[PDB]
Amino acid sequence: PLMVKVLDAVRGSPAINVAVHVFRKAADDTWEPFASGKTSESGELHGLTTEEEFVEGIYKVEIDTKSYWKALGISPFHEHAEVVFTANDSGPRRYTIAALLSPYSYSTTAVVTN
Amino acid sequence: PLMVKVLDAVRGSPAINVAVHVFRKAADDTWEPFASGKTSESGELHGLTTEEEFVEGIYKVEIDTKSYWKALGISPFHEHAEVVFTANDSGPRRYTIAALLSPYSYSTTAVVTN
Amino acid sequence: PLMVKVLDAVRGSPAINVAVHVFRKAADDTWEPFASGKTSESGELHGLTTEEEFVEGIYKVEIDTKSYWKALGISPFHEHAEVVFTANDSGPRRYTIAALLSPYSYSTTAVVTNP
Amino acid sequence: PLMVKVLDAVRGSPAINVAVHVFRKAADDTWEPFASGKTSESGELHGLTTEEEFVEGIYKVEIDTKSYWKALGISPFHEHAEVVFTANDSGPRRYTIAALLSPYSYSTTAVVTNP
Ligand SMILES: Oc1c(Br)cc(Oc2ccccc2)cc1Br
Ligand SMILES: Oc1c(Br)cc(Oc2ccccc2)cc1Br
Repeated sequence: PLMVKVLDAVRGSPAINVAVHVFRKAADDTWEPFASGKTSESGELHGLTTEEEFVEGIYKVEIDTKSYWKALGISPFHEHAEVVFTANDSGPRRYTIAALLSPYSYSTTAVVTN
Repeated sequence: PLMVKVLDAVRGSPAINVAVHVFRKAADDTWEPFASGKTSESGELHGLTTEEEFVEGIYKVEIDTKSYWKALGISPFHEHAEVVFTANDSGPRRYTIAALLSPYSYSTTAVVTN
Repeated sequence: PLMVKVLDAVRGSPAINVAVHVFRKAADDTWEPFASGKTSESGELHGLTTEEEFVEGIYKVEIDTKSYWKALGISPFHEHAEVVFTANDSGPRRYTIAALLSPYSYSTTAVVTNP
Repeated sequence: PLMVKVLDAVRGSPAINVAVHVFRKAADDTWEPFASGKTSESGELHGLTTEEEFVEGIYKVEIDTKSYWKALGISPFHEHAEVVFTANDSGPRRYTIAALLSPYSYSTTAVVTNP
């Protein structure tokens, strides 16, 4: 039900081998590790979770943008990019979290479909 | 070699049934019609052209954002969104032109891969 | 009543010395040149027009993004960024057209206020 | 030396009365509260800090986008928009953190200048 896609606005390409960590907010308000991976050659990260595991809750998707830029020899502004949202059962079932990266900027959108 | 994808930042969804017109710049500097279609349920428009037809040149992709918003009962700022670029044979072969739409704003990126 | 602001997303700075050409759609559907200038050290372009001159119409603000990236010796994707909109059709408004630039991407937004 | 500016992409206006909380990473890796305020009628938040107070560190600027969309009675996707960055590590700089907001999307950029 959850896919993360990362794009590079400098080279006009997927952002490949970018580390992505997903956390679920626990009852004590701390962020607990949920799922993680690295984006593929298409800039996409599939198979993070299952419908069964992805219960309603607040999730954080952290994208390691700083390591991405450093590997390209480019000095970036952000330590990482966060995307924090509520999964809701009465909305559509599938969530794509997309991020478009520049050294000093990023944009993020959610594409939520049934 | 060319795909157009349109997303709606208000509803967090593909932008469906959006008209898209592609033009190639002619030798006299006018824009000649090249290809067109409407985005599908996925917000994507495939099959606009073929490798054979898509020679190097300056192309314009016009996205009918105004009709999109009006159909949703929302008053938009832009008459349309243009994306104007050079197709180059010595870059990667496949071009995705993506646009993310808001009533008073849009962003566009190119994802160019081999 | 019309201001254009351009930012550089690679450098995290104003985009300085960016050429901007404004056109207005004429009675015969052609784009007539309306005003032009370059962004300053703040990435802003002021003084393009006056409240008297800036009548109702369809305007195109062409931002010469290719010349900017290339004048910096970078090879960008877009020829330019065009922002096309109806203005002043419920009476005079003030418009800021903002653009944030990357070699293969740009974002634009409008801030519209009523004086 | 720190300014936060927030714009509304749905209305084409400044995003007014947006709550912003700034944190600084402490020696024990926790986020310590640093400064907070709300955007004005121009969508700008000035006066958060001083050049003396704003030392080297890792800062998080949390923009309370959910409260903004909901205080307007809209149901948005994000809880907030967080912008996390190292500041002043080559000496004092001025930072503008800009955010452009839509119910299911936001963009952020930094403008960093050397006084
Ligand atoms: O498949 C996609 C998606 Br979804 C978004 C996209 O563009 C953006 C991603 C993040 C923020 C803004 C635009 C490009 C492609 Br190709
Ligand atoms: O003064 C500004 C700034 Br700074 C950014 C701006 O546009 C953007 C803000 C955040 C993310 C992308 C673009 C518009 C205006 Br008027």
